[PDB]
Amino acid sequence: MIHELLLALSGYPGSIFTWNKRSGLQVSQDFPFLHPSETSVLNRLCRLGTDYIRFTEFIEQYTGHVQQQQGQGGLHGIYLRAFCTGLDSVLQPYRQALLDLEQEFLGDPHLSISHVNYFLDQFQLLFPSVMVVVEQIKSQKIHGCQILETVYKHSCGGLPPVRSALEKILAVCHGVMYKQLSAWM
Amino acid sequence: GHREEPYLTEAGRDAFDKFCRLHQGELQLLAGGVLQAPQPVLVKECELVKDVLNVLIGVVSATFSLPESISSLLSEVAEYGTCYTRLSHFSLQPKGLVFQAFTSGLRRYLQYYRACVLSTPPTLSLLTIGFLFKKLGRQLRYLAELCGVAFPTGVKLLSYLY
Amino acid sequence: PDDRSWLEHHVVHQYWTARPSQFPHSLHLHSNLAAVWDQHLYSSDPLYVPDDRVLVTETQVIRETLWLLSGVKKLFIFQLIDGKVTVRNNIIVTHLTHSCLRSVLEQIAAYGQVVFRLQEFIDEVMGPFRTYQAFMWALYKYFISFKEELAEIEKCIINTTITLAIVVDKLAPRLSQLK
Amino acid sequence: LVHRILPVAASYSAVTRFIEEKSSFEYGQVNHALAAAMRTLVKEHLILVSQLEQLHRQGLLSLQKLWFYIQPAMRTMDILASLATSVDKGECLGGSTLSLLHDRSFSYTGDSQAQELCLYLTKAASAPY
Repeated sequence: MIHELLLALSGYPGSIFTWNKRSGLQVSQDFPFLHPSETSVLNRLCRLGTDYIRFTEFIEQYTGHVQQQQGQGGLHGIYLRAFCTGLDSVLQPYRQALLDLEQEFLGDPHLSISHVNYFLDQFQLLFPSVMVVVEQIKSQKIHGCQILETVYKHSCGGLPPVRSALEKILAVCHGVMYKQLSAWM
Repeated sequence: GHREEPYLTEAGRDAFDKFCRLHQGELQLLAGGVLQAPQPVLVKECELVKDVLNVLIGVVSATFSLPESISSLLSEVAEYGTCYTRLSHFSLQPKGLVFQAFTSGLRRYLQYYRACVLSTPPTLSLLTIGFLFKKLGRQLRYLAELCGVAFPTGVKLLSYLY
Repeated sequence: PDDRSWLEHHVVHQYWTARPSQFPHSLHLHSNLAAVWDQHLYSSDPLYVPDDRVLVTETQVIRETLWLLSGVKKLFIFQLIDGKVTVRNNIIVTHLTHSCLRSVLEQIAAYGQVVFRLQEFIDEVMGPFRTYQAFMWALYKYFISFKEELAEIEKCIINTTITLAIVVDKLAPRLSQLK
Repeated sequence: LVHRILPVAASYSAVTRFIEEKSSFEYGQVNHALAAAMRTLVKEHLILVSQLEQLHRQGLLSLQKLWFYIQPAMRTMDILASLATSVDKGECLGGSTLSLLHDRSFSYTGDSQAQELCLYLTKAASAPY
């Protein structure tokens, strides 16, 4: 149970947390070791890991897969790769959280599920909000400068952590526009 | 007292091994017995990390020549170094003269990537190497998609690279 | 043997599994009030006909309650039967004869529905008003520290004796803030 | 790691054999000064290898550090060894192998690691000419 969940959440699918695309991660739900008491905690934790697999999968698919070549901003193109590049850097504290978790399990192997749910409560709201913001960009084949507006309007929200988080990626995409503008003017 | 008898959620270095052994045997039955992965862990943690540290040098190790879900974890952290191998294999030359110059210019980055290993990890956890060498292995990997491992030479390379 | 011995020794399994159990103890009125009262009642010829029960002890119920109050829903005990969380009837502890017990767990379940609804309100934001968004943020800010208190008491079931009168008076300044 | 540090021994035996065998008068006046300016680089490699031993005695030396230290001295000895093999094998002597060193300055010049060694070796070998 201990290293297995950290294995699953990192972006490599677990054998207990079976990777599907329509149910994400799902606990196996057939052991006589699990119960409605602990299941709900496992599902709540599994939300963040499913989103993390999708994040790393999208970032990997669109960063360093061509010589930047024709290319459209819904598939290829400098803006979308810049989005992936910023998306990896905002996800750095989640990696730090998993690394910290294994060290605590090394210090004492008797920690409960309440500890990991308790530490990971702060990510618990942050991942679902940004998930749909990237989902609308992916589905509609938003091309060109409209990508900046699409993430920009949902960084005009009423949630502070989502505001800081989306604002970082938007700074990254401004950077590539500014690097091209710094010659042409 | 006797105790309130710690749950499977609490105890996690002996019951963890028990559960690992049990789900491994269950999967082996559900296939038939043609899967066969013993040992919930083994060799150790540090040994496998040093093995992978030697994979990033681009040469032989103890598990490659260059739960049971360790292989899924191991593939992306070995494939970082199998990408280092394909740039040193693109390099011997100090005909075409500018191709020798370009090939020697690659080595000034390869030595950085070879220096980052065995200075930043003096053996850390394996997940740490997986996270650290994504922001480092990607920059090397773009150049392996670029290089042939034929390759242009002369004016063709001087104009393709521009 | 191999895994079953580790189960039988180190882990409980007697309320979660629909597997009945009996526990041997010294008994002697201070902790055998339930069986003594049962024998009194049976000698009066009710006419027996008891309820189905699976025999859970006291300290398991503590961890289930702390889980309910932290904000995680749908557990084995305090499962909804009308939409409101209500305690299971397979419970007899070897003293209190489950008449004090059903009343105290009933009040605690009445507490659990109120935080169940609020965590449901936060749940329906995971799947433009801007004031609801700023409302669940403060609700969340209560919930993280509150859940920490609950989980700390859960640790002290792992490492001294804990009972009902300890958790009620410890959660007094939170049941004030819940109203 | 032992296998990638080992070429410098093969490219040290060649250089020390060229200095003893080519110091007589059947190979001529230019080959004397050529081996004489090779002789200082043999002494230089020995000066490096002694400091590394003095470090090794306190348990402080590792094979990785050995590789990093000998990477500057590998290139120099490699150029010397390949040239010495070619000059002995074809029996080149006099000014026909003072043309060869002028050519070897050009031969690898793309990173110009080998030009600066060979220009030095040419000037030293052409001093008695």
